[PDB]
Amino acid sequence: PNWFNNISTDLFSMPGDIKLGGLFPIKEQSSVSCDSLNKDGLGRALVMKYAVEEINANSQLLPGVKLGYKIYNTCRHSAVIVRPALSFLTEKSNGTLSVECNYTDYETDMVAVIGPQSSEMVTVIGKLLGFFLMPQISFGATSDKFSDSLVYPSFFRTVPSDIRQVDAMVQLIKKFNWNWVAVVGSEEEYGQQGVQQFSKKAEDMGVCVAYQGLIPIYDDPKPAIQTIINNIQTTEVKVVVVFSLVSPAVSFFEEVIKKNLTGVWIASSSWAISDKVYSLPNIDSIGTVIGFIDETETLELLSPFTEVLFKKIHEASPTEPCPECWSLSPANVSLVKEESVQRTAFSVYAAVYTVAHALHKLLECNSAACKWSSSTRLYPWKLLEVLKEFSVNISNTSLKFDQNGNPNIGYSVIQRIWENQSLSSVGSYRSANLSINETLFKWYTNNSEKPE
Amino acid sequence: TSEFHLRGDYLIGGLFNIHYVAAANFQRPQAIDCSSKLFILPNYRRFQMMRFSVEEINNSSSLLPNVSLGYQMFDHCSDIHSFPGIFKLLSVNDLIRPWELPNAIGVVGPFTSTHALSIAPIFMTNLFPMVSYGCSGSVFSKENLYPSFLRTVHSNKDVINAIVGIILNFNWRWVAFLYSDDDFGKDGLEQFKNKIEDSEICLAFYKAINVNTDYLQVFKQIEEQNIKVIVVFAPKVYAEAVVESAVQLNVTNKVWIADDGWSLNKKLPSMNGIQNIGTVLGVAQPVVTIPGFTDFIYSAISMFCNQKCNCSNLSVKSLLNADPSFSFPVYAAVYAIAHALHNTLRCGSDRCPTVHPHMILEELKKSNFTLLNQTVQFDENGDPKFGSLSVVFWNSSGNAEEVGSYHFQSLSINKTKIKWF
Amino acid sequence: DIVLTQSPASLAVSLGQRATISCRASESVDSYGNSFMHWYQQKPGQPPILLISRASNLESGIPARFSGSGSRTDFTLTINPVEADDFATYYCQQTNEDPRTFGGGTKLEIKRADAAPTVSIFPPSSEQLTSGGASVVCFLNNFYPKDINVKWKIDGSERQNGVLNSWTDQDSKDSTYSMSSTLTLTKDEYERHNSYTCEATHKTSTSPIVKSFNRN
Amino acid sequence: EVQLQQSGPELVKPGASMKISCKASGYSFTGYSMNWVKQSHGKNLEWIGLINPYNGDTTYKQKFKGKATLTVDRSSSTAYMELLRLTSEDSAVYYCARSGRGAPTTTTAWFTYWGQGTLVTVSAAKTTPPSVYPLAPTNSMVTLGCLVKGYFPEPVTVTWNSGSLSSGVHTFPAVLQSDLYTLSSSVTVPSSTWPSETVTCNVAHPASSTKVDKKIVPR
Ligand SMILES: *[C@@H]1O[C@H](CO)[C@@H](O)[C@H](O)[C@H]1NC(C)=O
Ligand SMILES: *[C@@H]1O[C@H](CO)[C@@H](O)[C@H](O)[C@H]1NC(C)=O
Ligand SMILES: *[C@@H]1O[C@H](CO)[C@@H](O)[C@H](O)[C@H]1NC(C)=O
Ligand SMILES: *[C@@H]1O[C@H](CO)[C@@H](O)[C@H](O)[C@H]1NC(C)=O
Ligand SMILES: *[C@@H]1O[C@H](CO)[C@@H](O)[C@H](O)[C@H]1NC(C)=O
Ligand SMILES: *[C@@H]1O[C@H](CO)[C@@H](O)[C@H](O)[C@H]1NC(C)=O
Ligand SMILES: *[C@@H]1O[C@H](CO)[C@@H](O)[C@H](O)[C@H]1NC(C)=O
Ligand SMILES: *[C@@H]1O[C@H](CO)[C@@H](O)[C@H](O)[C@H]1NC(C)=O
Ligand SMILES: *[C@@H]1O[C@H](CO)[C@@H](O)[C@H](O)[C@H]1NC(C)=O
Ligand SMILES: *[C@@H]1O[C@H](CO)[C@@H](O)[C@H](O)[C@H]1NC(C)=O
Ligand SMILES: *[C@@H]1O[C@H](CO)[C@@H](O)[C@H](O)[C@H]1NC(C)=O
Ligand SMILES: *[C@@H]1O[C@H](CO)[C@@H](O)[C@H](O)[C@H]1NC(C)=O
Ligand SMILES: *[C@@H]1O[C@H](CO)[C@@H](O)[C@H](O)[C@H]1NC(C)=O
Ligand SMILES: *[C@@H]1O[C@H](CO)[C@@H](O)[C@H](O)[C@H]1NC(C)=O
Ligand SMILES: NC(=[NH2+])NCCC[C@H](N)C(=O)O
Ligand SMILES: NC(=[NH2+])NCCC[C@H](N)C(=O)O
Ligand SMILES: [Cl-]
Ligand code: NA
Ligand code: NA
Repeated sequence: PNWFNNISTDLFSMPGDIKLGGLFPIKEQSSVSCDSLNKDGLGRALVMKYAVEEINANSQLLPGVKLGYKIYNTCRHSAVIVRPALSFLTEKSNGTLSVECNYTDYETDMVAVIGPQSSEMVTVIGKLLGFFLMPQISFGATSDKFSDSLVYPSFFRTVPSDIRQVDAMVQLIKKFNWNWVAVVGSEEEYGQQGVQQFSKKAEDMGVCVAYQGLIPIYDDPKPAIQTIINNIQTTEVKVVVVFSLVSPAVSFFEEVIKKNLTGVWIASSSWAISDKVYSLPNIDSIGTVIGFIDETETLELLSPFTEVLFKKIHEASPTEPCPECWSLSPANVSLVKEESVQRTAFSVYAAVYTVAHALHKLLECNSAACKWSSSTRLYPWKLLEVLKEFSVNISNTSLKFDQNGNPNIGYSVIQRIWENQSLSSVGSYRSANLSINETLFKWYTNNSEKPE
Repeated sequence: TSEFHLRGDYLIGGLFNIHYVAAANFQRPQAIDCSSKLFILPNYRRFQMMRFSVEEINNSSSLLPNVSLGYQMFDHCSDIHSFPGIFKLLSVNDLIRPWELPNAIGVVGPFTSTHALSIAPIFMTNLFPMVSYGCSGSVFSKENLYPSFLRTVHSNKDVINAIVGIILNFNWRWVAFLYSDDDFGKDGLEQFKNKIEDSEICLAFYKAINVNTDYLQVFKQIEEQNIKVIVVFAPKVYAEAVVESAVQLNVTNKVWIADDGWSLNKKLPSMNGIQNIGTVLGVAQPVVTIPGFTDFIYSAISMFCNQKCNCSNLSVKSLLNADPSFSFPVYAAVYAIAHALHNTLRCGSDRCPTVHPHMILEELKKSNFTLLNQTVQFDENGDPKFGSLSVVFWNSSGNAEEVGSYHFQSLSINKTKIKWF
Repeated sequence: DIVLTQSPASLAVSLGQRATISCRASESVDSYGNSFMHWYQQKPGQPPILLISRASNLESGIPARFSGSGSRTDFTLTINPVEADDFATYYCQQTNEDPRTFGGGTKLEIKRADAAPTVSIFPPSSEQLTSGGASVVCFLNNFYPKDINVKWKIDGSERQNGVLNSWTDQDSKDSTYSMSSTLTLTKDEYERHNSYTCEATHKTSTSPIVKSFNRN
Repeated sequence: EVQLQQSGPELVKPGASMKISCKASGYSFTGYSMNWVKQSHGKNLEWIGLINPYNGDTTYKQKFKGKATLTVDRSSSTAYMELLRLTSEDSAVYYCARSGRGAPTTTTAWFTYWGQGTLVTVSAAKTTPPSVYPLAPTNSMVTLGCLVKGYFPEPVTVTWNSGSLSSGVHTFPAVLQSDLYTLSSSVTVPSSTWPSETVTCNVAHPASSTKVDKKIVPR
């Protein structure tokens, strides 16, 4: 809290001796135009800023060596994100990518990659980065496709695999004696994968899926959405699992509210705590929403950091990823203090520290000196060798990465409470044991009892 | 003078997997020696088809007059390790500059949906045209996702429909769907499900399969669940795995439906005991004659990584009799790109007067020309408006006898021709 | 061709009790690890509704008071408890081999307490009289069981020619039957006599329920 | 909803031909066998055959070969069944029925959806409209009738007070005797509501285009 007034104003690009590449969805589309600010993704980007600043301010974690980074907008779009991904692979010295068959002696500009947020984006840069054996940690991408080290050789993850979240969802559903549900998802890797994962896991556990459905992320989602809701009505299902990205889910419930439909709603991490969903006029009418989020710590110092930083940024500007960002200010601390950000912020934090600590181990550092100088060359494939099944205590969390690149992070089962406009704690999911307290569940129904 | 290289005024890329190797952990950031791996005779043949198409066009004063076509070709047995040759085609003086006239103007290939999903995003970024001769993943019809992508084989949706046509033309309604444990096989599973949901066809069993699948137990379940129809949606390697294991385990009296990736397979029909597992049906690419390919091959049988075949002492007639599927798709691929360049230079057919690969893309989309009396065009997605499927039956002479046909906008089957085991 | 023989042909079961209908096939209808014997309910004037497929798989929307069992050549449908609208013909069906064949059917009646009919009689309308015809209608409404005897009487004399009868199907609410007895005469014949009697005898009573009118 | 809609009842001469239709909606027409079923009066179900609407393959029970022809029209999602050289034996109800999902063969398939049915009446007798007579008559309840006499062929529909009088209504099955049917319906209402509130017999005979209303008035 006193290293707080030395932190640089540089928001997306920070000079250092070893560099991390950052990939965040900072501005998306409402050639290729990226119009709209993602406030949650700007926030996660802020967490990596905070984490790096704090690591460097720690005099004994990478002693004598300054952590640096380049953060880039992904726009959740192929053409936008491959450009900075390729930029991570340019040689440190020459700022170019040479065409070659053996990159073992090749010194890249970044030693590791933090991000991207979305499983769609990982399928765009995963194998490229994987070929280079460049460590990439996702603070966000949950799809089980990335759990194969043979297909994604340098993939790591601070949040759990969705194979487990759907296990969490189906165990809950079994617990509540519901055998007739529907599954909805967004039409892209995340929702597509979850719907299949849920469907397969549902009937393995004897839950007859009455209907499945995908919501377009390109063109008009609304007509696909009515067919979805008609199938929901005609199957006469009370429980609908919405395994979907945030933007289409808003389009979805917009129409769900429109038909005064109710029932129980199962929420996936991606929208379970989105203000965009819950601020929908009359979303409280839709009934009961039960959710799943990654069980995370609360970064106690995030919000203060941001506040000194945002003052400093207001102080620094006017000067020349986020066009309008260096006009931000202490009023803008809403960004990191959003519940969406606060409860996922730890993922970004652990990603950066996980790399940070690995590097410490790579350079054989104790608390005063690192085996390092200006002639030290770092190849990503050496860092990867260290990160393999890496164990590390970050803050209060004991973090074990399995050989798939998956973490030992489970879930917290939550419920949406409308009259308060809040979320309560109704249980947990750690390992494959779902532990919920039936009594703590509130049931938005005619007589407040549970459906069925 | 390597087979993989050939200089020219404009370069077209060529992505092939001539060798095969199962995925394996690797500790270093470097290419794979594919040359010491398992040779694929049918892939090398398609490989040669590209070389023949370029030579044939080079022989022509009609198409690209006094403009030579060159190529950089690759054998990428692993999709993970293909990026050096990728970087080659997209580089300007063997440098990649991520923020900004490349070595090549377009690329033919790749063969595999898995190869495609791995590299295509890097190509799409600058509307660098890829024309696949093989990738059938239906995700590639979404043009916003893959803007400079086109192909000369149909989507999995179409082939899956034909397969379902075959199933419906008969009386069995329980089916096993065995599919390769990759994106191709998976997409096929999705499309198959999508197609039969509102149907008398009941998917009674399915399983992703690989070369190390416990085929013994896959087949006990199938039996105990009394399934007679076994659709196998898989490419050569995986197909031979299934079928070869089917013979070693007295699997008998089944109806096997093949897709066009193994219905004209050549190892399996001549295999000892194949006739004991029941009857083999399938959709096949109808054999298209490519005048002059035979002479070409006799002439050919006669560095940078993944550009070495290691395949001398190769029999010229093995090559020629290898499964000929995907021939015309390669053929039409090269010709497609050549025609697109011919029109971007605005050549007449006597002579030709700076080509950016996206300029190739717009003419590629507008493609409209005849080839072996076929019309070659694409829809606004990049999918081909040409090609058909024949329905074949494996008979007693080791031949895929043609017993019917499918046309993508209009099935017919002569059932007497099928002799059931 | 497989013959299905159902038993019993007819059956009456009180409300809330158990109905056991059986079906016997000439040959086995097993194949593919299943028994292709199905159960259908046909209500009067309606299409058959599929209750149970493959010997024992209950179909959507059909209450669990319907169930079945059996294999090879012996199959049973059970209805427990029986409810007021379950009167119908129940058919079994095999689809094991071509051609499909149906059992001759079992008719389930709802058994209830015996009830005597309410008996009304109607002289011809003046409208029919002009046509040259004359029907004397008798309604025998809401009785049980179905076995009833009607007799017409024109001046003490019993009349058998010209009598047409018709029963309704069992009633969905009160489980009774009704019947109509129409004696059609010529107007000349009808105006030839004076006293018309419709007399119904039923196990409910010793004595017949007689209903009469004088044409004058 | 899946629906199977059939043609209305037909009156057809001996030795003539007729074609029954089954408009299918609410599913993919070509994905399931359409089956046909004959039921005589003397209730027995009999399988005529099926057709595969994907290729038009047909399968028949032997006694209907050369007597029934199943066709389909994919552009209207209709199944057809033509009956030939009709005799009084073909006088029956016919059902179209769709096969279900779950069977291992098209042959083993069972019947989940049914048409409402098509009555076929094979006769040389000519269409006749009904005569509708009123059956008017001291208890709490009073019974009123309505005789529907001398029509051909089946069916007739009988309602009371435009359907408002449902409870206490018996409409009896027609009896045939001389190529004319006779139906009678009764209605039982309270003694006070009549003749205060008019009670009207509604009789409709489509085949002859007859819609007669009769009020029942006291004698
Ligand atoms: C930290 O900032 C303080 C004053 O805020 C200054 O004295 C000091 O030089 C800074 N420490 C550094 C740059 O290490
Ligand atoms: C930068 O350095 C590497 C070797 O250190 C070389 O391969 C590459 O071509 C250089 N970049 C240039 C020359 O632009
Ligand atoms: C790749 O380069 C490394 C480091 O120089 C070297 O040790 C190794 O031999 C090379 N691998 C090859 C040529 O396959
Ligand atoms: C910062 O806050 C102001 C108003 O408080 C707002 O206009 C501006 O858009 C904010 N910037 C963000 C949210 O990035
Ligand atoms: C984490 O904490 C545990 C318990 O305090 C300790 O035993 C272990 O050494 C730590 N692991 C690390 C620092 O990797
Ligand atoms: C939200 O309502 C819950 C009851 O579920 C309560 O426990 C919690 O304290 C409330 N939070 C508020 C009012 O901020
Ligand atoms: C479950 O919830 C109720 C809430 O009042 C509480 O009484 C009880 O202690 C809880 N049971 C547990 C945690 O086992
Ligand atoms: C060619 O491949 C074989 C294995 O198939 C290997 O033994 C041989 O050394 C290879 N020749 C080369 C790489 O020159
Ligand atoms: C092209 O022309 C040469 C003669 O220069 C001929 O030998 C060869 O067969 C031709 N190749 C083709 C048409 O592929
Ligand atoms: C033909 O092409 C050559 C290069 O291959 C060029 O030098 C020459 O000018 C051209 N000849 C013509 C157009 O007559
Ligand atoms: C193969 O044959 C053995 C007996 O010879 C039999 O027990 C087994 O079931 C057969 N396997 C099949 C049909 O898959
Ligand atoms: C394609 O080209 C032929 C002649 O090249 C022409 O007849 C045909 O109409 C064209 N089709 C189009 C432009 O769609
Ligand atoms: C098998 O098919 C081939 C190709 O159509 C045909 O020429 C040959 O006669 C067939 N052999 C048989 C039927 O044994
Ligand atoms: C159908 O098959 C038979 C038997 O092979 C053959 O003789 C006949 O030509 C075929 N019918 C056609 C092609 O119309
Ligand atoms: N909180 C969120 N909106 N998360 C969305 C990004 C991560 C998402 N689970 C994916 O795989 O794409
Ligand atoms: N391993 C394979 N996928 N081989 C077959 C390549 C061609 C196949 N149609 C595909 O799209 O993938
Ligand atoms: Cl992202
Ligand atoms: Na030329
Ligand atoms: Na495209």
